[PDB]
Amino acid sequence: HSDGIFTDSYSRYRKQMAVKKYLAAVLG
Amino acid sequence: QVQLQESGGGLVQPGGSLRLSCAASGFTFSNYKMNWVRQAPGKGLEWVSDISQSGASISYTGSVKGRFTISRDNAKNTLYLQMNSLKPEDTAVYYCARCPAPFTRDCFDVTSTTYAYRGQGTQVTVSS
Amino acid sequence: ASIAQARKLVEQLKMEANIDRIKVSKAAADLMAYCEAHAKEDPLLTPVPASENPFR
Amino acid sequence: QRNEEKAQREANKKIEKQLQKDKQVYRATHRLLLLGADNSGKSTIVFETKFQVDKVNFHMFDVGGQRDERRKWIQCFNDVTAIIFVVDSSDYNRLQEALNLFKSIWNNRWLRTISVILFLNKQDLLAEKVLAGKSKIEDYFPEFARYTTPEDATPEPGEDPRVTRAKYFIRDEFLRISTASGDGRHYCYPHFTCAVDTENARRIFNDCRDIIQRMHLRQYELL
Amino acid sequence: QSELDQLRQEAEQLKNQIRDARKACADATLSQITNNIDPVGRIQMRTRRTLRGHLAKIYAMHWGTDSRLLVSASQDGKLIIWDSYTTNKVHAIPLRSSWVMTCAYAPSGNYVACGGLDNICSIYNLKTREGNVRVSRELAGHTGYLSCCRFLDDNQIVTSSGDTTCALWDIETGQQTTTFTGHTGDVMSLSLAPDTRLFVSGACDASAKLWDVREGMCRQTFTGHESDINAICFFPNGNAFATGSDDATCRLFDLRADQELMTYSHDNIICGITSVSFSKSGRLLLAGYDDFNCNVWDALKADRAGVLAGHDNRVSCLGVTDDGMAVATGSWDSFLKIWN
Amino acid sequence: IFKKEQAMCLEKIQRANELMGFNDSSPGCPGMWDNITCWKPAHVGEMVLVSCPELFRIFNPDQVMGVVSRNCTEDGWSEPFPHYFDACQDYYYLSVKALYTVGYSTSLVTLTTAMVILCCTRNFIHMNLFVSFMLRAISVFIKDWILYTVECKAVMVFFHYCVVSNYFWLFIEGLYLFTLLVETFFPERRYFYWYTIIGWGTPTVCVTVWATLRLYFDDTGCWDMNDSTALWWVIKGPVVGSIMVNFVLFIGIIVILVQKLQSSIYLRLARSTLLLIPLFGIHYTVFAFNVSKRERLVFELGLGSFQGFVVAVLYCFLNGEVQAEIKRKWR
Repeated sequence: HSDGIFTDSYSRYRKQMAVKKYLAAVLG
Repeated sequence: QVQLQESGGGLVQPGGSLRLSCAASGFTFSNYKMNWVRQAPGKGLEWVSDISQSGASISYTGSVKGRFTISRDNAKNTLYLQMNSLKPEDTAVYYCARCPAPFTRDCFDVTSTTYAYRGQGTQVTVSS
Repeated sequence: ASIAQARKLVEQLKMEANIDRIKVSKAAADLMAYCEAHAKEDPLLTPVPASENPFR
Repeated sequence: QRNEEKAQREANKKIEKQLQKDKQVYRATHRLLLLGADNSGKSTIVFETKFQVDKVNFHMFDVGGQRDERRKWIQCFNDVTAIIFVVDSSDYNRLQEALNLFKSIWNNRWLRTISVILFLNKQDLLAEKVLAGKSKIEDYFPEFARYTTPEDATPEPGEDPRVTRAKYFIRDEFLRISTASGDGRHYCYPHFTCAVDTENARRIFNDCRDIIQRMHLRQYELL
Repeated sequence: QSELDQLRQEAEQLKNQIRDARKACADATLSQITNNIDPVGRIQMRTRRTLRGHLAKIYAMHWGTDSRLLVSASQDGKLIIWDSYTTNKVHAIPLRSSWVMTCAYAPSGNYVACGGLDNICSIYNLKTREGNVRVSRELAGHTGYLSCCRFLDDNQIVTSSGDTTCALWDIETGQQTTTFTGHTGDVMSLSLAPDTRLFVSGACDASAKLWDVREGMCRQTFTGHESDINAICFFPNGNAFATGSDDATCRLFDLRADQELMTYSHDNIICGITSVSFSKSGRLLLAGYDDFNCNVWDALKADRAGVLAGHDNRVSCLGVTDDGMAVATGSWDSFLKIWN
Repeated sequence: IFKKEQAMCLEKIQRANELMGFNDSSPGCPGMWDNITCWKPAHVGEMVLVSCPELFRIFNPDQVMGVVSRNCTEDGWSEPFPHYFDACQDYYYLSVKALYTVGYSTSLVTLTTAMVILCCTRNFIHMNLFVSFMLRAISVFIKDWILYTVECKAVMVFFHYCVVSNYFWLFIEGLYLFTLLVETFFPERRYFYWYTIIGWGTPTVCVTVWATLRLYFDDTGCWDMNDSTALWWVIKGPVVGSIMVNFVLFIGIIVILVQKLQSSIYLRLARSTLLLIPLFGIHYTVFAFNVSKRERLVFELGLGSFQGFVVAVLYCFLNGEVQAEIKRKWR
């Protein structure tokens, strides 16, 4: 499976980016 | 309209030379095979020699290898068979036989009880 | 042996010598007359629309 | 009436069921036209004779009784999966007719794709005729001088080297007719046999297997 | 033996004077008549229905009397009669001899025929046994393969063979009623006349022979080809004969003028002809070739009326209906096609 | 994502203050949800304690932990513990996404063209394979447009159906060539009625057991974080099985082919192998093992996303009857 590994890694990364930006906007 | 006539024959001493000439009219001569087929008395029909449409592939078969040689003339509608060093066993009738269809690499004419495209032929014999 | 085929061939070719053999223009006029008499009804020469053609 | 059309559609479905059974029956059996010279051990090589090897039934369709002509009814045999040939390897007076015939089977127009098998029959009669040494091959074939044994020839223990040289010359003559215009589509598998053994139907089964495997591989262009 | 040679030379000088006499009755050609005739030019046909279902190749087909039913002759054994209007099978008759070569259809629609390689022309009854169609009458007696069979009446059947015989048969006794010998090669196809009084026969001899139906001797012998005669069919009145050869030379012979009227050859064609059967008009000839496509040619004007392509392999037989409403071709890929 | 956990613990806070607010006393500072966590109400001088919520799993995963306290004061909520931050490359992903979006698009274009021109029985399996390639490319575009809700999970189920069907369909083409070369007799086209049932009827079983066993047992997000291997291998076990069994069938076919070819040679053997790779799907066998994830994703989405174009060049536009059929519309 090759599209499944890409969609898993990309959606995990994009959630990590949004959570890091949210903990940057709240905690400075 | 397809007609085939033949010329040569006779009695020739063993060691002689002879020239068998086959003249055919009624068709286009240049675009298919030709065979020379002899008839020995007491036996069936046996095939002697083959030439293609141009003279490219020629093959002599049996015990007539080398001692005989055939060629053909497209523009004169003629087959030539030059024979050297005859034998008592070549006492035969000689028919010039034709491929049944144009532009073929195949030919079934020789071992026919009857056929439609070969003339009545000449007779060659030897002295003893 | 050859007598039977010889009498057969001279018979089948004297009948060709005793049938009135008319010109090639006469035969082509016959084919053209049959053409103009049968050009109207044939479905092959005159093409046909889908209503009166049972093969659609 | 539309109801007679409905009965016609029911008879049509029954007929299509009939054709489905006979499609499975016809694709099951492999036709094999067997032709050859007469008095060459033709019948004992196993009209229609049906023989089964490994749950596959071959319908070997010998032809006989027709007059001595081909090229009107030999075009009717182009859907077979092989063409068994049988020739006499002893009687040298008919090898040249057989060579011209199998040259004509190789290069006919509608039998190009059909790949002949070869059964050289009456084998030990050739061994006896070349042990007695009465007639030489050079009396008929002037080309036997410039030939030796091939290296892949498997000699029979207790048989002369003249036996192996004569027999493999005849095999190489037929194969030399084969490779001139064979284009990788159709091959000529040779085989020496006598009139005694009954192992031949196994060999026809193995080589009809090889012909169908090569036919499937030429469709995928792999080979 | 010398008087037999004088007999042969007598034959030669007489046919010399005859073949010079036959030229004397023909001073003009057919090319001098196509000068004031409106040509068709282009005409093409769209395939309507493709009767499919055969398991191996199609060797011959015969059209019906009502131009609705046709009969098709597979080479795996099956002999299947189709209804060409509704594109549906009517009967499927298994056979004894698998290798059929030509079938035919009754003038009353009652019986069909199967010419074989197993030397027995079988005749099957249809409308009197709607269930369990079995073999009615075998017609054993030939030695070679049977190559073309038709129905003269519903009691008389004209079968050509391979042993040059070409005999006329009666069904009720199973005996050779009238023999038409004279050939010396494989006789390939026949074509009945409208009046059922003449019929024309083409052989391996490169010659056509026109025979009566009653006396049993060769009335006419045409020649002029350089190979086999591979099919013939002829005009609806009985005075012009279209002949298809293996030299790709379609020929149109005459009975009244007695000489070969029209030859047709081309340069783009080296494939031999398998079947020629032509329309109700004197315009269209239809030929089938070995280049896998049908060629519709115009009779008096030797120009291409059209090409009917669409087959996978060699076309093996052709058929025009009685009413001209369709043209069917049957090729070696088990697919009949109907064209109008 | 923050307001819902805010709502949950504020419901806990109002429950806490209305239970403590029944008595005559009260907490000096009420309960409060801070901007990532919450605290229970208590008197002054107390120390209220809580661990951190699940956001630390993508911040630092090895403390499974951090616990944070806070104090109270009559003025207000006092200063806490070392807080939750203290206590507990995108060019590459956009490169891969651009590479396979041009790849599947050129795949879908040449496959609908080659399936127009192609429309035997081998051609039935090949036309069914081209249907599977077009379904795979369509489903990848729908997933990328939607993900980047009950429609979200349903599109992800349709996505895993199209991909698992494509890997099985490469395997069934491999089994069709290997059954044809070993059981060379017996043409049973009853097999063909079984072929679609093990090609279009097994991935429905795989993604239905996947969808049902994902609806219970941790439905999270849009089902794209796989997050647990026992729910992930229900659609990876069949695909790894299909790749490895197809590799054995490729070895069996190359043994039969070199045996027939012995009877240059090596150039014809290598040219025979090199066009059996895109049809059988052998290039997925290089990677069957998380590690080397960048190189695996580049090789199987950058140069495997042209497999539809390579197959539609090698097996419709260049080989066999189609050129004759092209001449049937040319001359």
